[PDB]
Amino acid sequence: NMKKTSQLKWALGENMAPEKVDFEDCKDVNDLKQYDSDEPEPRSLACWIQSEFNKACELTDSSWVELDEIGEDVAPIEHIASMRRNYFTAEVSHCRATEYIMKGVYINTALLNASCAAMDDFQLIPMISKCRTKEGRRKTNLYGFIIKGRSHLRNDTDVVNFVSMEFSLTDPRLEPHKWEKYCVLEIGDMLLRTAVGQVSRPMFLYVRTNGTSKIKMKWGMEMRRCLLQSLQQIESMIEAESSVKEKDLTKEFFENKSETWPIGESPKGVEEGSIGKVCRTLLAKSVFNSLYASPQLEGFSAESRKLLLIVQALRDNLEPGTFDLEGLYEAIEECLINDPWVLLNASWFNSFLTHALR
Amino acid sequence: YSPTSPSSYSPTSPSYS
Amino acid sequence: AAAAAAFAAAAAAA
Amino acid sequence: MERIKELRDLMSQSRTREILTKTTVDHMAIIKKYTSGRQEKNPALRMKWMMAMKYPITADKRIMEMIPERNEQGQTLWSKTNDAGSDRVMVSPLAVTWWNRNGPTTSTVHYPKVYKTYFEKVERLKHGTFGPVHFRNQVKIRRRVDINPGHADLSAKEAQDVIMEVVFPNEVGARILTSESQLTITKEKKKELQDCKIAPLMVAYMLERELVRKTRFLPVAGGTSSVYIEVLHLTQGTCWEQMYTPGGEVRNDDVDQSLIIAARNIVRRATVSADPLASLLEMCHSTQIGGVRMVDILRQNPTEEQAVDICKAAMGLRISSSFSFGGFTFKRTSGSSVKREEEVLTGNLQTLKIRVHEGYEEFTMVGRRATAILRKATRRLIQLIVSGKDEQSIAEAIIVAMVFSQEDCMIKAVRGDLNFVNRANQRLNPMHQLLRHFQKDAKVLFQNWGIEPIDNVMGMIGILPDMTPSTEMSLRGVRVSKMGVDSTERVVVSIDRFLRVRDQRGNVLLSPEEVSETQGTEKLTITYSSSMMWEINGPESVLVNTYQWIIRNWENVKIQWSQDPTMLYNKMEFEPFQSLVPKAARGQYSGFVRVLFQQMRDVLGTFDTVQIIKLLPFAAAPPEQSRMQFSSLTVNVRGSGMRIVVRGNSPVFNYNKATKRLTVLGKDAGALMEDPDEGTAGVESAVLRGFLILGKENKRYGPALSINELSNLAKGEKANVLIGQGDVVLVMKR
Amino acid sequence: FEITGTMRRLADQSLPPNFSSLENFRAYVDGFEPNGCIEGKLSQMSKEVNARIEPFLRTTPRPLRLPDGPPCSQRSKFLLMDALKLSIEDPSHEGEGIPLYDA
Amino acid sequence: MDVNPTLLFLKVPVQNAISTTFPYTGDPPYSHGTGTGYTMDTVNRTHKYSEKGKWTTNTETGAPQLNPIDGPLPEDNEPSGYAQTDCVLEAMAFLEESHPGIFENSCLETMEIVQQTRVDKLTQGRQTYDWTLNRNQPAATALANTIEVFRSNGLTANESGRLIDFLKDVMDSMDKEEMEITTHGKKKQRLNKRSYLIRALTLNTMTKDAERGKLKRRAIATPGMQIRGFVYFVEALARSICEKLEQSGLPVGGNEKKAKLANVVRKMMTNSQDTELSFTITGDNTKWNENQNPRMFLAMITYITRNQPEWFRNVLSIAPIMFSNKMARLGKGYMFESKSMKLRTQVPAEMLANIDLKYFNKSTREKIEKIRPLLIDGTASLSPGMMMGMFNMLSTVLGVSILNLGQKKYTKTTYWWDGLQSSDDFALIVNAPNHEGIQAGVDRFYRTCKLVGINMSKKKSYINRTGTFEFTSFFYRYGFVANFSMELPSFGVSGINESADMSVGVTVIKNNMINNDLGPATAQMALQLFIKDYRYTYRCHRGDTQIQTRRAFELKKLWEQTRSKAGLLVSDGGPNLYNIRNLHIPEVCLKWELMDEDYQGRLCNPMNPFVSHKEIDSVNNAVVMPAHGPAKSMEYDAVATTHSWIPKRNRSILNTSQRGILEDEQMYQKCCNLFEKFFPSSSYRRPVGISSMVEAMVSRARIDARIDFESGRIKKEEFAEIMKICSTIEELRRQK
RNA sequence: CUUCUGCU
RNA sequence: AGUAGUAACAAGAG
Ligand SMILES: *O[C@H]1[C@@H](OC)[C@H](n2cnc3c(=O)[nH]c(N)nc32)O[C@@H]1COP(=O)(O)OP(=O)(O)OP(=O)(O)OC[C@H]1O[C@@H]([n+]2cn(C)c3c(=O)[nH]c(N)nc32)[C@H](O)[C@@H]1O
Repeated sequence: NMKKTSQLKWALGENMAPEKVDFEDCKDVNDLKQYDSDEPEPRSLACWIQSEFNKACELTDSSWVELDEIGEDVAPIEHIASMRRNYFTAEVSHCRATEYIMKGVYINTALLNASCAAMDDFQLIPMISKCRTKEGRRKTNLYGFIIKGRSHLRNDTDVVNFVSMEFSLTDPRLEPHKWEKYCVLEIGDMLLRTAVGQVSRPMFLYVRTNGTSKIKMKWGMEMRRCLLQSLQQIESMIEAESSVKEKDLTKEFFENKSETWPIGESPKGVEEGSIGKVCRTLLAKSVFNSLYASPQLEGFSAESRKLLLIVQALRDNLEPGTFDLEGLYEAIEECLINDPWVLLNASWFNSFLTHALR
Repeated sequence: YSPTSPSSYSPTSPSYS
Repeated sequence: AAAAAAFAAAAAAA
Repeated sequence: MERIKELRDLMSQSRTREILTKTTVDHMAIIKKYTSGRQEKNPALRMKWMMAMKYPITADKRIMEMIPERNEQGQTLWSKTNDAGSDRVMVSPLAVTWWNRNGPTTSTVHYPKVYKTYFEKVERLKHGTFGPVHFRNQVKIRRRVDINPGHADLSAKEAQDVIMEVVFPNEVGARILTSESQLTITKEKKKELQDCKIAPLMVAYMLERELVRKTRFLPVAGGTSSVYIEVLHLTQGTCWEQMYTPGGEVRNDDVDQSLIIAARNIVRRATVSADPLASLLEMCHSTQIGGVRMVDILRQNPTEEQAVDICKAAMGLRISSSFSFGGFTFKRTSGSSVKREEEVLTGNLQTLKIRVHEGYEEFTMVGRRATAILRKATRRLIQLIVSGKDEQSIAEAIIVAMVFSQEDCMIKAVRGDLNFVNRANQRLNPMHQLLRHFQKDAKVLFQNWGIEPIDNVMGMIGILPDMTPSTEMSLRGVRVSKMGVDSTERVVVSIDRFLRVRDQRGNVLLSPEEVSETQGTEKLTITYSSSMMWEINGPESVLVNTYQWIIRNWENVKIQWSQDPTMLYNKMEFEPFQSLVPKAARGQYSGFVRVLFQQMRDVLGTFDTVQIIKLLPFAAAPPEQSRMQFSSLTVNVRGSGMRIVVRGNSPVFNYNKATKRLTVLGKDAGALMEDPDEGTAGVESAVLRGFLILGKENKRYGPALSINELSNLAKGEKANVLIGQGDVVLVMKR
Repeated sequence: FEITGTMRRLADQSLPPNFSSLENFRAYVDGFEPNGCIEGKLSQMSKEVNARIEPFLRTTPRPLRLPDGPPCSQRSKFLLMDALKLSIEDPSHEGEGIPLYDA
Repeated sequence: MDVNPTLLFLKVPVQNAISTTFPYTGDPPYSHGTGTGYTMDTVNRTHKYSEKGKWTTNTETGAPQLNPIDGPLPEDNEPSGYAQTDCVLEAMAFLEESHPGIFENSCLETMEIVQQTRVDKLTQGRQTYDWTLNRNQPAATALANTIEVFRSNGLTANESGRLIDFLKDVMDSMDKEEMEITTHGKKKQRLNKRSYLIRALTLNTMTKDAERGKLKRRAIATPGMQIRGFVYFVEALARSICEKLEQSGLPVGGNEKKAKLANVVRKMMTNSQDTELSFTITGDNTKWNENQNPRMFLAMITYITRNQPEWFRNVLSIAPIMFSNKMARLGKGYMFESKSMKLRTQVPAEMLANIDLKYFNKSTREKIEKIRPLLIDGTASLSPGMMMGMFNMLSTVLGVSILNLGQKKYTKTTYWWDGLQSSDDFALIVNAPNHEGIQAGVDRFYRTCKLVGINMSKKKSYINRTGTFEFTSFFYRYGFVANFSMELPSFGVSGINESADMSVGVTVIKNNMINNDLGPATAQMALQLFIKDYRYTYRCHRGDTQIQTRRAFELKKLWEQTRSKAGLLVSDGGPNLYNIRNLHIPEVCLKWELMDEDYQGRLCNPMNPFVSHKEIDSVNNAVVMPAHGPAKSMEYDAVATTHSWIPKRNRSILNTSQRGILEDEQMYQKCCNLFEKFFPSSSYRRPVGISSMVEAMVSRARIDARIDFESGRIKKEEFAEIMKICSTIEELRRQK
């Protein structure tokens, strides 16, 4: 538990809620007004989100998902499923997005347990994640600390505030709008090694006062579902071709890399990645949906799905016709307000429209 | 099998020497 | 001379 | 005894006394669920949140005397606090773990007997056999399948009667067991449930599970029996099939039904072959039903069926020449008939397409409680002599005979709410629906059938609509015999090359034409072990696999079609598809497609890969020249005529140009490789027999024309024709 | 099962505007027979209420208009790409598993 | 190298990859605060969409009412509720002609239902507005409270146990001059006839929490106990009718629904002429509930019940009559704050009719100003439209009638149409010789819908060539596509109990493999992830693990004591033995052959205190709410084990005025649980009888005591004591 | 103050 | 402050 000092009592928003009294007791107050209900402040897109997504689809050595062993395989189908699963696990365990999944799940699990247990006390929660290096040695990494506040969470939408401190090697002034809510302090001269010999890049601690809800914590600790949404889709893409060729196409798609899908764009034009890159990209998309989930994402997803279906019908020479196209565009555009993930998704949709009609 | 893709001191997982 | 009826899928009348 | 003491104590309290006195037993069902706790609208979060608190579980107050308040580590196992709204105390999961660790143990020999439904699964999985896994283009159709087979000789009521009698013998009520099966099951369960302390509610629930039949709509591809549906997830996949043979014994009815479905599919496929007898022998020797070769099953299972008997004759076994209808075994003693679909209107205004049989025929019906001699003509009962043991049996036999007659007077007798399509909108068998409806209520049918005078004959007594026998009047062509009617016997027969079974005197007993055309589903999975592993599959699978084979072998099929199309057409890979094309239109479609391919070859260029892939299966049958022009080709699929459009894409057969992929009935069939020789260059040349599609209309050569009207053109002239989905195009007659 | 009293007044009030009694409306419905009311009303209805089908061509859909306000900022509960992890190559100390010890 | 997952659609067809477009891995958008704003907005929108109707004032409730029926025809594509009665009646008549005897047979069945339906059936469902407390209560509690109130007021006809008698009692109560209710200090309150009527026709309103695919939140409504009685019969009739309609895909569910839709669409595509161009229209109807007027349902009920007995017509038509006079309760109210004084406060919705407008913002001020005329005793009159209408089946029937009207024999033109309709969603297939014919057919269908008030949402609808469409989130691409993202929320720990969770998790994996196209490798990984989540949620990690948890000691001791570790249940730290082979086998039976006899006996001990059994209707059954649709009952196979415990109940009512209700519940349980000790079949089958419980229990005790004595199960002294106690109980009941 | 509660 | 977004939370009832 952390001592309830003035700095923590301010950063954790203690006593900030106005005292609740019956209307007959304050009906005459001059400034008494209904709660503010204005629209969210609009914001434009930035390259940092796209850069972060690119990073999330990268390959690493630290494996983040060690799965408990299932019962022994007996049926030949079980042996084939195990052989495939191997490729899926090897491809998805080294993905950075899996690192985000493991760290996010641990943080939300720790926050929920501490919230239900120490309702009235500030708690220090280390952000510890476990991985396995290339040589197989098990390594334990610390990303920083979280100070959890008062957690009298009655409703499923109540908010618990917490101060998060994250070690980093990044100049906040270099890109300031990305860190508008953070207070970054230089805390050390880390002797990172590189190859020349050693670099003394300074450590930047991003101290920010964040907040999470009970429902948000519950959905956060279930972020492992992302591993299913991507892999199931990938399997559906594998099993379809296997049905067509009547042969197991796992080795052909992963090792031989005979088949490739359009997964990105560059100055030269659309870039095509193998099944591994597709799986990593779909996983990263699902992970970011979980991390940046919001009502705007739900609205834009539904409306853009309608537009995607219309464009698909057009591509299939189905002579699609609309009754009010501007109405649909307005519905899609009303959902692009503040969330960086939704703005990035809209930019991706614009790129897809550009590439799908030419 | 090695998950592989054609695409120092990583700010995420660096060395300390 | 009780005998069976092979396959059958019917119920009783009223 | 303490229950009376508790009741006295409750009576002592004023509020409890008032509640007990005012609330009737009838009112109990309402106050029993009178709670304040509202059903959780998000149980996952509430469970994840409550596991963190100290005491999330609720345990009976008795626990306080059965578990120490704290373990050896000092952790509190329970609390004196009382759960809100009950006497149950609030306890931690440590209490559950402690009980499982060093709580009071008891004998558990009763659990496998009470949970027989769950343990039988493990018992049959332990003895199950796994075959090779075959990757295929699985086509899973949604239909009702058995989840819990229950007891075949007990209905819902019978099951409950036994349940109640076994679990609550005192609370049974006025109900009484009235069947040998009910008595045997009750005796066995009572013997098995001796000194069972398990909660009676769980015993009743488990018995209900084991006895009451339960069905659910599932997407199945293999057998629909419960032994197969439970392992459906493991056996049938989206792109693979796992050969599995569940342990234990299999229901004889399931084997009989599966054998019937397999034999019908085999005969339907072998009928379109060049050597039907050789094809049938090979298929029968390669097919397996639930892991048992069909060759050795036909020698032990009679399953009298117009297809089973044929297969047996081919195998050399003696046949029965009998078919089961409405629980009666019919044996055709004399006469012959030919099937034909006819459209009729019932008494409830519904319209049906029934398979009417033409020709005079004479049958012997043998039933568990009746025996009759019947003589019928085309939609008319000539005579019927029943020898039922009981009046109820007489009524049942007469109703079956009237329905089998198909007389118009009976179709018009249909009244009330009768549906010929289930909730899933699938088309039911009209004869079975009529039989079920008339067995439920036969008063209207008897009233409207008709009455005729009786010729006084010794031993023959008439029967009237009110079921009372009469000597002067009787139902039209109906007599009752009190002396009995004679008897089952298997007669050796000879089968020719074309599956036409004949007796020792040469009279033709069975032919492939009388085999039922319904494409059903097998209770027990049927496995085929030939190169064409989908030879005896259902319609959708046959179509998808046929086009998939065409696409996979396209690099060779194109060469063969361009060089030696006559031999390619006779490829065996198209025979199963021909089984789905209507018999009447088979030759017309073959001749039409063969001419279309020849004209496409004559006209240089104009090669169309999609058109060849689409129309190739229709060229297999022998040609039959005609002047007819077909806008679409019909293929039978589970009683529905699917139309394949000659020009353009249709839901049945579609080619996506964007992805260059073929889909048949919504199932992907493969991608078409980019062919430099294609060069469509606008002109089609493969839509009309003897006519070339020039392209877009120009409003100069003519306003519009019909497909048949286009026959007026002599030669060389160009005109606009309305062909396809409202797409008028310019055409030239050679 | 008779409708009377307050129920009857409520029923009499919950009817189309040209009706004033439940029994009158029930009698009208019992004797009702179609006589082309739909065709007449469709003819009478204005011609501007229509579901005109505007074709969707390759040049019809434009790109989505994104907001023009200030640049968006990080809102994740934790750093994603800028995070630095301090780690122990192999946990071999006493108390391994407890987060405070490892931290 | 900017990666972009959307570009994947350049190769894979959108439908085949539709799962990718579902963000269901994130938390659903919940609603914060009160639903008063959404309810007032819904009322204002409902009255605005019918603003050209006739305004009247009810002679009973005294509240203004709006009658948009037979109003002006729509002069613009703006949503309009002016449905025409003649057009609705004509559509119903054509529906009857196309399916002769549908109404007669449906009425015959519905009638029988009415005769055989008991009062207990109202206990099914949840969150009913208990007019005796002005709060939402469980259906059973609201029903009991209403019954007790009626008995105290002289309405004693509901004792027959038939639902029709309770409806009759409701009618008599409506005619009652004054009503007496009890409150708790167990005070008594008197309600005048007008006030009773208003609180009897009142509908409570809340916000639809956890709804996906929508940005703006919405408000849902729950009716009272009086309305539910007639609504059940109306829905039963509509269901009986819909079962006979090919285009109505509402009554069916699950694979049965998909099968029906696939068959229907297939046949529709088939019978279509080869020379006729075909198109498919996909889209919802805008403001469906706000425009479905209850008077139209009354007209349809009257037409359907033609020639039926007058009592049947009255009982069926009572529901639309009450719904036409329905009043919506505004809700929790509003919340105000003072920043300068730094204090919060809440204004109940009942005060909005008299509160000053300076406290609200411009939007809420306008909403209050627009709803003030309709505000009566804290409830707003809501005669027009159907706020969260329970007439889903009736509305589906109306839509199907409009769909059926598109046959070539009714259009009398080259074009024709058919399709599918469920609630407010539909998929229309139009066949015409040419594009001009298709356009004419679409316009005619749209105009006919407007005629009936139904109005296609041009904003969220599109038309393409026949073959691909979307219906109720089911994407048809020459065949329904197996979407898996919709079932993702169903994965993970269900949260029922330590034993039901495992069986439900494996059952969910198995069902998804069977239905939603879950690959075997994905199924394996899913199973692994589920076991890991299960272990981390119930703190049931493996005994040999070094993980530290408050439950680690007991599990460690159990693991050391057991000889056969593989036999331990996963809930007891045992290893996981599941795989694709045995996802259908309950874990108790799966490990039975490996369990140690001592542990096996302890775990399955029937005298254990954790296991509790309610009515059989709630045995091995759980309520699961998927991503879309209402709650569904899932049946799972599980053995009665000490792990099948019950979680703690909410105690927030323990420090409120209504705490007495919970106490009463306890008393009732204390009596019902005792009855089970006298009549063992009380749970398996509903007991029947008019005698008081005490009389039945004492009689049964006397009979059992005699039978036990004669058989010798009890001694002479025990029998003498039993009867002595029985006589004392009889005397206690008489003494009072 | 202390008591009571995190869906009521 | 912060969460968050048409209205809440930033404890509540005694
Ligand atoms: O469940 C199916 C079938 O299994 C595939 C099952 N079944 C038949 N026989 C057995 C059996 O011996 N043992 C078991 N366990 N199951 C058996 O019965 C059901 C039949 O379903 P379905 O395929 O729909 O019936 P189908 O075969 O198509 O025709 P059905 O209506 O039952 O008629 C049976 C034979 O009677 C012939 N038939 C009818 N009529 C009116 C006449 C007639 O007037 N004259 C003549 N000569 N024949 C008639 C039918 O054509 C059919 O051959």
